Amino acid sequence: SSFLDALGYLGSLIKDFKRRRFFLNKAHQRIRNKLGVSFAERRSQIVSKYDRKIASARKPAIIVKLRQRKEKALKALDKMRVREEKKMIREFATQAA
Repeated sequence: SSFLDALGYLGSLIKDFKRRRFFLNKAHQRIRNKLGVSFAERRSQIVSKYDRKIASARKPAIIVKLRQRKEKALKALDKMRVREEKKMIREFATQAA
């Protein structure tokens, strides 16, 4: 009987399990939302910055170099996005482990 009425301790402990998991999930989830919004705004900023010059360039070398610089910036930010997302998945998996 000492064990049996000590067996109830499962309920609180499993509640702590599922609850703390909910805690970790929402923490990672807001991390993901924040970083995704970060990437989207970085894109919008860079594309607007380059399109302001693209709108009135009308010179082949200038417009082509502006497009090259914009594409390079987008490629760098894109590498950032992909490495971030893969490492975020790996991070959340490490958390769960």
